[PDB]
Amino acid sequence: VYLDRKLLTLEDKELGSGNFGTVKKGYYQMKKVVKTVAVKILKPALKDELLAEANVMQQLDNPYIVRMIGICEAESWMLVMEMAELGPLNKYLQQNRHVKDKNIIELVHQVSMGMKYLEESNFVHRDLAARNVLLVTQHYAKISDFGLSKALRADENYYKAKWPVKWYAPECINYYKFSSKSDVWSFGVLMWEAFSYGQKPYRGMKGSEVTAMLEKGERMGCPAGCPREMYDLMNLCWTYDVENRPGFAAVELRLRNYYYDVVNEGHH
Ligand SMILES: COc1cc(Nc2ncc(F)c(Nc3ccc4c(n3)NC(=O)C(C)(C)O4)n2)cc(OC)c1OC
Repeated sequence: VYLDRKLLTLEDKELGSGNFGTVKKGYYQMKKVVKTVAVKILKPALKDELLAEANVMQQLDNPYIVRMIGICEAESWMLVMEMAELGPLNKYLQQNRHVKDKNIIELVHQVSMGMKYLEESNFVHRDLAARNVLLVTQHYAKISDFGLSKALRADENYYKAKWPVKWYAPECINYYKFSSKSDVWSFGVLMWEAFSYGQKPYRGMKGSEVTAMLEKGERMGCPAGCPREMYDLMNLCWTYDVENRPGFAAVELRLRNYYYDVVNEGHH
């Protein structure tokens, strides 16, 4: 998990900013090859957040989840991860409005596979949104930003807690309870975003207005050109009662089946 600072090269080209510090592009010398990396570089709390994030990613091993290369203490604390070259899913779709329907289904299904793995691993993401799905290629998506993520206790299926309200299930808002099912709810908002080509959900509404809207049984409308089968899945993800809402196993299967229908139809 601990990396050799001299084996790491940093570019001055920035990928993002925040109170934590900056994320920059770089290269790390592996056993024989050079690997392109994204490096989170810190500006006590911030450090322990970083180490907790690192410790979560250290446990995870999946094609559809950004990999950690390791960590590094030097000028600042550094978290070195594999680079997703195409950037965040929302910005991508905003900038490429001609991405096809089969292709969006393919990506969101890839996210359901990453999330199925995380459910199986008993981790809650807690920040699953299109901004946190990074593209390796136009046909290869990975889940990132595990800064809010939690390993679940062996005896509990939920974690008890500024919040991204628009992606949050009622039980999170009302009882501060975050489970894989509440991640499923975010996945539904994430789906809406992807079929809206990266538009913010609940446009023009404040967090409390959204809460009031959902409480009243109201949901976001079908995005233009979204297949009814995919909008149905969004709504199913938006099931108020945690206990009736599907888990990622069922969600991923629904998406898998439908993608193969669209893959089949294309050939016909
Ligand atoms: C090539 O263009 C881009 C590429 C990437 N690739 C990429 N791969 C793996 C990663 F771990 C990674 N991490 C990362 C990067 C930046 C960040 C954050 N994380 N976190 C943040 O809170 C904000 C969002 C503040 O800045 N980025 C991300 C882009 O934005 C996330 C982007 O657009 C600039």
